[PDB]
Amino acid sequence: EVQLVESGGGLVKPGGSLKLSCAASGFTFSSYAMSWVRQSPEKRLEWVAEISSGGRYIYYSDTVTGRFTISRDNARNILHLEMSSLRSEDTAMYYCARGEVRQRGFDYWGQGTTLTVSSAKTTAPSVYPLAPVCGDTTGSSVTLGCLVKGYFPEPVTLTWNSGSLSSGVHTFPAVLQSDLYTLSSSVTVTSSTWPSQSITCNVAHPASSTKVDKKIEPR
Amino acid sequence: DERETWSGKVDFLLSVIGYAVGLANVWRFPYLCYKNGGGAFLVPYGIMLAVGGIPLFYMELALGQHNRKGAITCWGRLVPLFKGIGYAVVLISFYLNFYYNVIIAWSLRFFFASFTNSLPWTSCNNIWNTPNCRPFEGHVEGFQSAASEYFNRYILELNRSEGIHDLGAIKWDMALCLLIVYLICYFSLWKGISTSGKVVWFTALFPYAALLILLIRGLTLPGSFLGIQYYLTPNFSAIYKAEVWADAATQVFFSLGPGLGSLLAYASYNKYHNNVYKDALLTSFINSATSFIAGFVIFSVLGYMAHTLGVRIEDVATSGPGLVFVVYPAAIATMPASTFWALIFFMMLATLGLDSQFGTVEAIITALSDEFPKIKRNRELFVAGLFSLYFVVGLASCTQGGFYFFHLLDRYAAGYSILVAVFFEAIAVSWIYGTNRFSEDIRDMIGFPPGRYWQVCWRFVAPIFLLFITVYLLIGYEPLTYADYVYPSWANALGWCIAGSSVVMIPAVAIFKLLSTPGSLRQRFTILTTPWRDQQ
Amino acid sequence: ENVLTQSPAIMSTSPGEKVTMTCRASSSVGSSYLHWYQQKSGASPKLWIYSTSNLASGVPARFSGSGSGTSYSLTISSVEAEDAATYYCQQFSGYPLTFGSGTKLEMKRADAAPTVSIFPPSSEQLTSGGASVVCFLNNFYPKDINVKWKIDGSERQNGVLNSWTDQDSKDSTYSMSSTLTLTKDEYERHNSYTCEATHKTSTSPIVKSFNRNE
Ligand SMILES: CC(C)CCC[C@@H](C)[C@H]1CC[C@H]2[C@@H]3CC=C4C[C@@H](OC(=O)CCC(=O)O)CC[C@]4(C)[C@H]3CC[C@]12C
Ligand SMILES: CC(C)CCC[C@@H](C)[C@H]1CC[C@H]2[C@@H]3CC=C4C[C@@H](O)CC[C@]4(C)[C@H]3CC[C@]12C
Ligand SMILES: [Cl-]
Ligand code: NA
Ligand code: NA
Repeated sequence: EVQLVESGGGLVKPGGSLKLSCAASGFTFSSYAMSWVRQSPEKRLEWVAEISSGGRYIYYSDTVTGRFTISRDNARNILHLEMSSLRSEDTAMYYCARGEVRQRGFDYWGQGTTLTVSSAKTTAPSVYPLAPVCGDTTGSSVTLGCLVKGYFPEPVTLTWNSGSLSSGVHTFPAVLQSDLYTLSSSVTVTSSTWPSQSITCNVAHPASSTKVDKKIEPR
Repeated sequence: DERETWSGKVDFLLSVIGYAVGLANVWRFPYLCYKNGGGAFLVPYGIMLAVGGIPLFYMELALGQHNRKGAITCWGRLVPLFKGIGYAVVLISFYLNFYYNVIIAWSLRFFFASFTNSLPWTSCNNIWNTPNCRPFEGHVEGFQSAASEYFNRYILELNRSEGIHDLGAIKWDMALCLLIVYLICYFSLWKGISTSGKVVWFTALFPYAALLILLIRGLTLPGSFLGIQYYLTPNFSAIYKAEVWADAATQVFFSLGPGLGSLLAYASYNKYHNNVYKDALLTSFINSATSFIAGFVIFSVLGYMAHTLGVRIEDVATSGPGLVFVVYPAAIATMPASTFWALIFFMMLATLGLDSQFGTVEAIITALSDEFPKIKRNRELFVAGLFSLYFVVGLASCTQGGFYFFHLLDRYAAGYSILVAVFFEAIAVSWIYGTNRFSEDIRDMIGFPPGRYWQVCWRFVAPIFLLFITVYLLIGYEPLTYADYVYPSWANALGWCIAGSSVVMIPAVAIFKLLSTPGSLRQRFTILTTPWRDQQ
Repeated sequence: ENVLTQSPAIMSTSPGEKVTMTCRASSSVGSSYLHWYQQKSGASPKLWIYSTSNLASGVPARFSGSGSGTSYSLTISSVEAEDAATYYCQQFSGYPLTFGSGTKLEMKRADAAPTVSIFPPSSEQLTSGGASVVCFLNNFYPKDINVKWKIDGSERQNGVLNSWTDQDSKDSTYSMSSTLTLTKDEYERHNSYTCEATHKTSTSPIVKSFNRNE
């Protein structure tokens, strides 16, 4: 029925500008107030701006007032948020939330669109294979790894054997350390599976036209 | 801006419930039930109340609170092409008080005349009686009761007036009582809401005290239940008739008194986020609830007259000023401890009228204050000059033919004028302004949009409701005649001018405003149909 | 700004048990204006409870809400593993609209020792001036775990990158990757590298080590 997708997003230099958009579907968009509410990477939900059903009543937060501007296109059913004079404290996932009646809260939420704001530059990762130490005990279970170091920005997609290996896989979240992200994943497979059947980690970084396969081979 | 606000939400509730409940709650609603199928009359009365009355009542309270301005400003602030609606409405309220204050005066005269051991209106052997005097009400015209003769030969002296041309001498005892009414209103409205919302604590709450002590008194009389039978015995054959549906429709509309700028005035002083929806439903219910109770206060003793006094129910079940000024006092004259029931009854009438008149004259001063700031700054000076004009020409209602004057204005000056005004009120907010705009406005105030039921009522059934009422008022029209007196044709023509003078302000202002802004035609309507708030 | 704090910040609980979490406004809010939002890991929030106590469409009757004024609470009658999420209270009473600090709900579980795996830097990273030794500690409970890197017996503290995974939805365990990064030079000047895991499941640490020769 009702649906909300958020468009735009990406990374911007501090002081830059960007405009996000929310395509509303499955309901009469013109008779529902809309609102933008973000949450930072530290998972803090924070309401940004509300626009009335007719765009004639608009409220902002103190942290974005003047910089941000909200608008409606009830012809094509699009909710917009124009951001200017961006600071680093504005990097967050941005949610487009339907919420007319205040007493009944925010009915439906979008998927969210993500915004980054840094002076840091875009970097593609150098993905490494992680084979076990040389000539050790089988143990009926062997853990292979895949190191994805020094990229920017988020996100990256890591998957094993084109996504056919979804059991015994642990993809760890990326840690930002001095303007670079490092990520790692681990797969445990039975000793009769490797290296008899080869294992590969598929790293993809669309922010830098990156699509790298990497085989896990012993030494 | 920083507009004045009520010094308490109950001050607003009391002064609205006060304004809403009046003499049409006691001397019209119970008759209708009796005349139109007893308790079965509540079916069309309630449906007409839910789909036609409460919608219009709710709508004006929102526009008052949302636009934070008086009558003429709000409509100019809302749709400038129809800014004349504020003027016409204020003119109607300006006309009403020229005569409908005399009911509070007659009530104060009976109050003054009740400080006696035996009330005067009980005996047929006074200097003001005729040989045709009867102890109680009958059905032949030439023979009236002792209370009818007392009212029409001592208090009114209407027997000394040949008609509207013959106003005759001026009863100075009545001119004093009308002066007292305008004194009661002044030192309760000159300082504004500070005192208005507080003086109404007495005028709006007292009638419930009186209705209580008069309900236990009426329900414990010999023959009370017989009236409750007449008042409520259901005869569902009425519901089929169209006239009773219009009786229910027209009573529902006027008993809430919309389209008079008063609700628009009182609500404008509310906080912007007050739950005006909750206030509309609460106050409107208490209006009909007070009417439901009053019918027992009336028809209990109305049956007591048929039982112990031997009177046809048809000869005493009346409506209007006849019910409160001849028949009910005649029944009080017979019950033990008579003088007490008279005083609590007659100041029930006064406290019923004052709180209602408050809103009408308040609708004037708020609207005029919000438009002419040098009289917003001189309220106690301005409102001291308004009642001055009221007392001058109001001397016509104290002349020996003053009732002929009162009855003429009652049946012309404000009836039809307020129907076409609300009809343009209803379509200006629904079509020109837009339900989408109006719903979006009160969502900002109360947090939720009005239901689809509320705006489907504001958009389609509200004009049909007012059209239904106007059609039935015009269908049953006749030239004006009171008792055996037929008014001259020029007197009827005078009443239509009073009717048109207000409502002509809609097209006259619409004309004067249209050809006073530049541009093309469609380039001008978008000027006169863009609201003040939309253009900031 | 009506700041709303929530307690506890993160609570674990066994299935079948009951949980209560509170939401403390700094200024009184009307009952009809406080709402609750459940947000599962890697997903957008969802309206869970509106007007203190009214359940949204879909949320089961084992959830309930109560409170008034400055103190509010969310309660789950009998917790299930499908309720492992973060719960946010929100006030719609006045602008600015504000969301609570959030209460993370996790599932209690029997303890579990971590399976430690050490990895030397691959030959690809070694060509460039780089050398990162990675240590995996997978499928353990509770979440707290500690690592020490020993380079030839003497612990090395600086230059590591730790990452904790979310609580698994199968075995409800955790997993932590630690990555010590060296230059190719200072790496090739040391022969034995060690990764010790100090967990609650053992007095002594589960140590894994290797030598740059093999
Ligand atoms: C004679 C006296 C003593 C009693 C008169 C009865 C009225 C007071 C009752 C009877 C029918 C009731 C009405 C029936 C229907 C409605 C529609 C109803 O609309 C809704 O259900 C809410 C819509 C929404 O916002 O979602 C609001 C109450 C209302 C106006 C009620 C208001 C009070 C009414 C007029
Ligand atoms: C006539 C007898 C039998 C019953 C009369 C009913 C009276 C007692 C009822 C009906 C309307 C009521 C009032 C309606 C509204 C309000 C405003 C509210 O915010 C405070 C109480 C107050 C002022 C109520 C006091 C009691 C009240 C006056
Ligand atoms: Cl009524
Ligand atoms: Na009244
Ligand atoms: Na009335």
